[PDB]
Amino acid sequence: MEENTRQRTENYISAKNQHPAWILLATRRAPLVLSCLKTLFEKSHDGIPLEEAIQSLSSILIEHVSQEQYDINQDNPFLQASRELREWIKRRLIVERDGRIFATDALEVAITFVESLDNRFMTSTASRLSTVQREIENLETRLNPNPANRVATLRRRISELERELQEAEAGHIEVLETHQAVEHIRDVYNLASSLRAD
Amino acid sequence: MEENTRQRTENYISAKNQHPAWILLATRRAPLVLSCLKTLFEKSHDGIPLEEAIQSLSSILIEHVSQEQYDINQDNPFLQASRELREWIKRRLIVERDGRIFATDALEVAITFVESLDNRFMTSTASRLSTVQREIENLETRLNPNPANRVATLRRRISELERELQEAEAGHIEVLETHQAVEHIRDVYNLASSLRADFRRVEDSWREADRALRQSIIGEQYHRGDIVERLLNDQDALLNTPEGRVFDSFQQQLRQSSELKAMSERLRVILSHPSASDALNRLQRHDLRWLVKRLVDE
DNA sequence: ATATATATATATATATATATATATATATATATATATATATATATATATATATATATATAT
DNA sequence: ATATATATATATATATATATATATATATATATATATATATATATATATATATATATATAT
Repeated sequence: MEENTRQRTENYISAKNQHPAWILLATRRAPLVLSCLKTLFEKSHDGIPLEEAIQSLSSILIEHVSQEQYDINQDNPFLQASRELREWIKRRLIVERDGRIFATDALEVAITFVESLDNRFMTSTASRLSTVQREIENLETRLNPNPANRVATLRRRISELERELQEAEAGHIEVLETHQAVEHIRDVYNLASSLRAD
Repeated sequence: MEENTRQRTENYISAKNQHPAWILLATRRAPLVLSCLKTLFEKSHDGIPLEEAIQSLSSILIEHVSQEQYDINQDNPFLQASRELREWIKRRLIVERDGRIFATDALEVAITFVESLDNRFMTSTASRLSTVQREIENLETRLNPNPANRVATLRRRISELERELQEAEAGHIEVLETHQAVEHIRDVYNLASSLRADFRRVEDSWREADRALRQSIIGEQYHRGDIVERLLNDQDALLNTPEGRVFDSFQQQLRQSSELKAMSERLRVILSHPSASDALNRLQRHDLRWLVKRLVDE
């Protein structure tokens, strides 16, 4: 839609003022908050019982008391956790239901951002340009409904598989080096761990 | 490495100060800048000739004088473009080479951020689960080198495909509903349109493994081994494995043109399907249409 | 063919005018922290009502 | 020939009153970033004149 060229600036001016992720990234405290939350949910994402969350957050805050650059104090770590773990809830980064906290989407996106700043896994890899190849093949063979084309493509595919089986039975095994196994494992992780994002 | 638990806060404190994206998002004018920049490159990612870029950005600035709350200049939008397109170069959002600007990775990530706030494409879907199912099937069959297991897997797979062929020769063929076609089209877009995301960081890695070489050739004011050891070897003197060795094997996939032609033709056919135009808007149906060409010519 | 005239272009000097880069000051706006005030929650002692359990008294 | 309906005593549940700590809300002061504006110099482009080298023509 051509009117997007004008609507887009309004959309962004609204987002930069409202969405929890962007507001969080804009503050002067974003790095500490993001590190704390990532550390909290990093080890096991199933929802976190509130008392265990308080324990973990209080333990983590102790390892940052030396950061006087943000006035981190020492009086009572547990009370400080009790305060800010709800300061975040009122900011809609985390939401507590059924006694457990969770990370709303407005934090899923933000953590997807900072962690992808420097050392994100490669997407421009041989594995991805094989996966899209095969997926394109499958989608094409599934959309066009002509049965003759379906039977022809199934015949060619099964004949190719027969060739592969004939060569495999002959002992012509071929396997990935480490150089390629690393890449394929990284790819299949970068696909699998995306299912949970929604 | 569990010392990451402490290293991480230092990493983030440094990143929030330096990395161009995270500096951009925190300014009081990020929305305007991102809306302009996206629009510039929205229609072509091959880079923009500088004069055409000036023209387009100057027209867009006029299109957004509705935000003249920031005193957007009404006198000479071409001069204002000359100023903004250079401010964005000294801030490392864009870089001009060979007379054409480009978007560095530090802007690729930032644009990936805002345009995923509101209405990002769905990931948790039927198609994604099917694709990871099959990929997990394929990767496992390729690691354990036992040939008996391989031949057994090929036999079971070919017998399973025999069922499908037998049922296809008959009239029990079935195809995707409208919504499932929409979903698979969206998924195969969300995979393919990510291949392009790393070129402008491979180049950054190479332009960083070179400085870390001439900063040692000049620090070795007394030594020769670290030069002859490289030059006598015909191997790439600027070799940078951590990204160079991945990207290179991807070239040994692109230059197998026989498969690329099949990919291009299949993409030609899919986009003609009735359901395509409902799953993807106009711009998406342009980018996804030109994939092979704009990959080879990048 | 080699060297000599006669155009043509090229290169440098000088000057005018415009735009950019740099540095700094100051203003303004914005975000964050602290100070103050008031309401809410938990704990303790005492009194009051209700329920539970036990003891004798009963037309079943 | 058996429990049933009652009073007695015990135990617990519920409400009142007060002390104490903590949370929420409001308002003020401070620091940070941005924007503009000022001031200066540099850099770039253009106009005119001069001097050099090159290119082409006629005679030798």
